[PDB]
Amino acid sequence: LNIAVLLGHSHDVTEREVNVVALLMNRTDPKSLITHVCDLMSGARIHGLVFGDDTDQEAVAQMLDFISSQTFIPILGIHGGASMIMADKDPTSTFFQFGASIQQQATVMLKIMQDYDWHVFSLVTTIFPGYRDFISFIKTTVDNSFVGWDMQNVITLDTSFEDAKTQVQLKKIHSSVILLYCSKDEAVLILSEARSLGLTGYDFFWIVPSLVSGNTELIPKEFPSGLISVSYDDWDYSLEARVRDGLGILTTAASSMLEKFSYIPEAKASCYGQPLHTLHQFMVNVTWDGKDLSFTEEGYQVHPRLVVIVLNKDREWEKVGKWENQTLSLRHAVW
Amino acid sequence: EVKLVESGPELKKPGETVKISCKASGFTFTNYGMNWVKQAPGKGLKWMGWINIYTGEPTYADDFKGRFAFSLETSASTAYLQINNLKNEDTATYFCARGYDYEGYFDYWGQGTTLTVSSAKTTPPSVYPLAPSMVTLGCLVKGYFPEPVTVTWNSGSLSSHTFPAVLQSDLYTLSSSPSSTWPETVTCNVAHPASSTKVDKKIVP
Amino acid sequence: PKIVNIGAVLSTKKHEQIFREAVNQANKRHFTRKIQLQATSVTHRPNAIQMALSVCEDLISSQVYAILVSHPPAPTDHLTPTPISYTAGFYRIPVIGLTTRMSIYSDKSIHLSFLRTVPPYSHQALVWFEMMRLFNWNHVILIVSDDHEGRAAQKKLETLLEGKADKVLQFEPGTKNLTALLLEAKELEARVIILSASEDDATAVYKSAAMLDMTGAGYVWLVGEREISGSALRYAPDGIIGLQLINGKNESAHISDAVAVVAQAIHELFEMENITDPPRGCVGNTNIWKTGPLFKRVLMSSKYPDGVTGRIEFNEDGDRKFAQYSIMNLQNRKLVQVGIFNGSYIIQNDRKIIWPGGETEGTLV
Amino acid sequence: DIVMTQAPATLSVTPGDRVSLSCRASQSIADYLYWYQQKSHESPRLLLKYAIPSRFSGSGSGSDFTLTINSVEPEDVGMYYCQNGHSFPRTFGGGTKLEIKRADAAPTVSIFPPSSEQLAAGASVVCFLNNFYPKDINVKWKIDGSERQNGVLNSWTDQDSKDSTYSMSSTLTLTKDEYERHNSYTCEATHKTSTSPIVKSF
Ligand SMILES: *[C@@H]1O[C@H](CO)[C@@H](O)[C@H](O)[C@H]1NC(C)=O
Ligand SMILES: *[C@@H]1O[C@H](CO)[C@@H](O)[C@H](O)[C@H]1NC(C)=O
Repeated sequence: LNIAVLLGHSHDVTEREVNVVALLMNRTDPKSLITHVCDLMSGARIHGLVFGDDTDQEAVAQMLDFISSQTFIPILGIHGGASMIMADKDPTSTFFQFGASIQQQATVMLKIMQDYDWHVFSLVTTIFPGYRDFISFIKTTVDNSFVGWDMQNVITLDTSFEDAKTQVQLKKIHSSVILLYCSKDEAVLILSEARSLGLTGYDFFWIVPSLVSGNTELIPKEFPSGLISVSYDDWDYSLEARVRDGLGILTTAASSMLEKFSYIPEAKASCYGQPLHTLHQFMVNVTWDGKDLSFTEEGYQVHPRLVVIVLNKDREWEKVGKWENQTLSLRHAVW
Repeated sequence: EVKLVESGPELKKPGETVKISCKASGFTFTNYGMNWVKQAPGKGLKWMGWINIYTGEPTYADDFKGRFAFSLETSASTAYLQINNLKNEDTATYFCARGYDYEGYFDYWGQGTTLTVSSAKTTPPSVYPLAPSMVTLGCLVKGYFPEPVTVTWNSGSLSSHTFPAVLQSDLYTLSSSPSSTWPETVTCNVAHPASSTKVDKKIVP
Repeated sequence: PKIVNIGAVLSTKKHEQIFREAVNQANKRHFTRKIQLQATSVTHRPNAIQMALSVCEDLISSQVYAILVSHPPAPTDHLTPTPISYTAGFYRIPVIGLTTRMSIYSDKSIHLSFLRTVPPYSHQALVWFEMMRLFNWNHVILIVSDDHEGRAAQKKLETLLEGKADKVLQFEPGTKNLTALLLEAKELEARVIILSASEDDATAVYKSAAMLDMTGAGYVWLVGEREISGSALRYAPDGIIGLQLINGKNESAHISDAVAVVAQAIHELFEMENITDPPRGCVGNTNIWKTGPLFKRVLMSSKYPDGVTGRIEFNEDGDRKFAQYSIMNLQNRKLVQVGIFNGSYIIQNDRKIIWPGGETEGTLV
Repeated sequence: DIVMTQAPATLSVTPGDRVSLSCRASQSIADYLYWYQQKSHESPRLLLKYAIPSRFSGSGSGSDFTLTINSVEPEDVGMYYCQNGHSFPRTFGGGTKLEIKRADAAPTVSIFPPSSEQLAAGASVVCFLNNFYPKDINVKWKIDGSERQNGVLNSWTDQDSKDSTYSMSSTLTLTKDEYERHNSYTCEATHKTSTSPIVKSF
C-alpha cells in the first residue's frame, strides 16, 4: 500500500515520482535514522521502505536492521552504507539489502584469478567484520579444490597501531596478487602505506571486495591506480531504476500477502510509549521483470548485480567484467 | 536544538480557570519528565510538581493539591498546566522545565508564562514622547494593565534602557531610553497583547 | 584541567550514585587533577528505540569516551544491550557490558565496540578444562544445544584441548524428546557428560536422562550456571557439579571496577599524539570517532590487578580474563560449594564431593 | 520538606576574582544538589549537575555544597539558586544575587518636560539618570527651588551584563493646572562622583 523512499543526493536524484512517499535525506546518523522512520510510521502508515545513503558507513545497515526489528517495517537497502555487507541480519528483522554476500564476491575474485592463472597470492585482512568469514571460504575453497595454490599464509594486522607497525607486517608479502580485506577507511591507510614500500606498483595486483570499493562515486586519493575490485554499485544501474526494482519486491510480496490471509499488517502505532504475520515469507522469492529479485535468511541478494571494476589512471572506475548473468563471469580479455 | 515554548501571558479574574502549555521541540519527549515551577515577582522558586511522560503519572506537591492539574498530549509533544479557582496569590510567572532522566535536574526551561489573577479594567496605554556630543531620547508609556508590554525603540532595529513598570492604583507606568540622528529621526513603538493595541509615536524637537 | 566524560546506562537511580562515586574516587586516586573525569549517566529505558535515542541525546551529546551498561531483565530489549551496542558502535565508542553474559557479544563483527567485565557462558569451559586436568579425565561427552551459545562453549573447550579428547553431541533447541541423543550417549562409552544448554533446555535433558537411568551411579554431570539455576536445579541429578560466577550479579562491584579500568585507560590514552574528542551528539555526524578504535585497543590491553572482583584483564574479543567462578555440587537438594576457580587453578575446599548415588571424592591434589 | 538555606544572599566580587557561594541543606541530600543561574529577565539556567559554563566549579557533599567561579566575568551578574533534587518535595535555596565591582562612573542626566500630547489631556516630568556606578544615589526634585517628594515614581534597572552600570528614571507626576503654576523644574542628584550636585532643569 503506502511505501516510503529515502535517498540522498548521490547519482543525481531529483524527483522520484500504491502510494509512494519520497524524500531527500542526507542525514545518515543514528538518531535521524530512528527519527525519520518513526516520524514516517506515525503520520504516514508506511508498510515498507526503500532506503539509500551517500555515505560509506557500514553501521547504517546495522541500524536499519535494528529499526526494522522494532518497527516491523520491511526495509530495503539500495545504495551506500545501507547496502554494505554487515553481520548476518537479525532473524526477527525484515531488513534486506541489494548486495552480494562475502562468499559470492570471494568466488568472483577467485574466478578472476583462475582466468589469469594467478595461482600464487597472499591474503591481508584486518579485524573488521567478515575477517572471520573471508579467509575460511577462501581457505576452504583453495585447500579442498584441486588446483595449484600458494596461500603464502594469511597476514592480519590492526589499523590502529603506530604506523610502521603496520609496515613490518606488510613487508612480509611475497606475491604478485594480494587479496586485501578491510573497510574503505582502513584500506586508505593500508594502501597509502604500501605505496611507499613499492607494493602498489604495476608488478603487483591488489584485489579488494565491495567493502573496500564502497560507493563507486567517491574515490580517495590514496587508492592506487590499477586497483581491481568487485562491487554492486553499478553506476549505470540507475538509482532511480533501483527503487522501481525495489518497489516490485514489496508490491509483489504484499499482493501475495492477500493470499494465505487477506489483510496487510497495518503499521505499528508509534515507536514511543509503553504483528500477527510477517511479509518476511513473501520477499525471499520475488520475481520481477525477468530479474530474480530474491533474498536469503542471511539477507543478502540471491542474484546480485555484481560487477568487476578497475581503477583507471584517469582516477575513474571502469567496468572490465560482469557477473550475475548466471553462475560464471565474463571478463573483457585485457590485463 | 532543544527548545521549550510556553503560551503567552494571560489575565484571568479571581475564581476562573486557566491552562498553560509547554511545547517541546528538539528531544525525545517520552525520554524525560516535565517539572512546573512558579515564581512570584521576586519571591523565589517554588517547585509545584513533576510528571512522568512514558507513564502519564502526575506527582504534585502538598501545597499544590486539589486545584492544580498536569495535562499531557504526547502526540502533539506538549505538557499543560490547569489551575482552577484562581486566587489572587497565584499572580506569578509559571515555568516548565524538562526533567533530565525523569526525576533528575532541570536542564532546560521555558521562556516563562506570566499570570496575573486580578480584577481590573485592562486599559490600553497612553504613549507620550519625550524630547529636549550624544543624543538621548525618552518614550513614556503610562496607564496600562496588565504588565506584559513589548517596546522596541526603532522597528526593533536597535538593541544595545527600558525601565521596569510601576504599579500604582491598578495602572502601570514605565519609560524607555547618538547626535548623528539629531532629531535621521527616531519614532517610538509600543505593543501589548491584552489591550490588542500597538500604537506608535515620534520624537520631534 | 580539561574534562573527559564517561558514559553509563544503569538500572536504578541508586546505582547512578555509585557510578558518580566511582568516577569521583577515580579522580581522587592518581588523576592528579591533570584530567578531570565526569559522570554522565541515565537509567535504562525499557523501549529499545527510546533507549537508543537516550544514548544520542543524553550520553553521546555529552562527548563520552566510553559508555557503561548494566542489563537486568525488566523489559523490552531481548534482554541484551543491542540498542546501545549499535548506537555507540556507529561511532566506534567503546561499550562496556557489566551484567550481560551472552556469547554473541564476543564476536567483534556484530559488536565491534563491546567489552565485558564478565565472561560469557562459553568461557565456563576454562573451568571444565581445568577440572579435566585435575582428575586426569581424558574422555568426556559434550552435549551442547545447537545455537551460537552452545557452539561457542564447544569451540572454547576444544581449543583448550587442542593446544580426540571428546565426542560432541548436538540437539535442536526447544525439543522435549531428546532420548535419541542420550541413547546415542549411553552407547558412547564415557562416564563424564558435559552439558551446555539454557534453563529450559537443561530441564529437557535432565528428565529425559531420568528415564534412561543416566541420572545416577556411573555418570558424572559437569555443567555451568544456567543448568543449576531456576527450573533445571529442581530436576537436577543429586551429585551434579555446576558453576556460579562470583560477583556476576553484583552491579555495584562491576560499576566501580569498570570505572577504575576506564580511568586508567583514559589517562594512558592521553599520553599519545593526535587525539580527537568524541562526537558531540548523533545528529549531523556520520563518521566514526577517529580515536575510537585506538581507545578500544587500549581498554582491552589494560590490566588492573587490584580490582574489587579480581584481576581485570580483557580478552582478544574483549571478554573478561581471570574471572573467578564458584564450583557448586548439588547435595540433598542443596547446592554446596566444593571449591572455587581461583582464576589460574582450582582451590580445594574443605567440603566433600558427592558423586551421583553413593560414592565420594574431593578436589584435592 | 528539606530547607535549603543559602548564605550570604548577596555578594559584590571584583572582576577576575574567585566567587565562592554557599548552599547548606537542612538534612543530607547526598550529591543530589543542582545549581541554577537566572539572568535579569530570563528563565533560570542549569549551571552544574550533581556537583561560558566552563568557569563554574562545583564541590561539596552531604549537607555542605559550594559553587565556585574561578574568573568572574561581568556577564555573570544575576541570581544563583540551589535545588534539592534528592527528596520530594523538590526545594530551592534562598538564592544569592551576585553584583560586581566597577570603575566609578558618573550618571548621564537628561530631564524632559511633559509631552504636548500629555498635558493636552491633563503633566508628568521625566528625568533619566543612566550608566553610573555605584548604585547608591540620591535624587531630589525641586519646583521653583521648592523640593517635592510627592507624585514621584522611581524605577531602577538591574546591573548591566556588559557595562555593569545602573540606571534610574524619576518621574514627577503633576496635574495640568499645578504644573502651569511654576516654571522652574530641576532634577538634582548627589552621587559619589559629584563634588557639586548634578542638576538639570528647564
Ligand atoms: C553484592 O550483591 C548483592 C546482590 O545484589 C548485594 O545484596 C550486595 O549488597 C552487593 N555488595 C556490594 C558491596 O556491592
Ligand atoms: C591462585 O593460587 C596460586 C597458588 O599459590 C597463586 O600462585 C595465584 O597467585 C592465585 N591467584 C589468585 C588470584 O589468588
